[PDB]
Amino acid sequence: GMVGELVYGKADIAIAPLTITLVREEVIDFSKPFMSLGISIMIKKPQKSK
Amino acid sequence: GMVGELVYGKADIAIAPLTITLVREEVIDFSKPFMSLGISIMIKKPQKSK
Repeated sequence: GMVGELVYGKADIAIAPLTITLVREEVIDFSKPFMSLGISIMIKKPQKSK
Repeated sequence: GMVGELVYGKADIAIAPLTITLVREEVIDFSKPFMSLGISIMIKKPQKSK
């Protein structure tokens, strides 16, 4: 994937929704967060007539 | 303040609710965020009556 192209030299930078994990930080250097997020819930409105 | 005691060698690390700003990143190495936050709103408890 994207991280791999950075480690093996097939690219010089990667910009995308890349999750800041420790397993990746060991091999590459991340920038500070430009978009903070977390797990959240998704449902209908609904609203329906009830 | 705390950032000063790192640049001047009076301390070895600063662990605190320290804002990750650009002016501070120029003089000290920040770690990744241990606690994401942002500006919010605070109001009273509504519907107290009656």
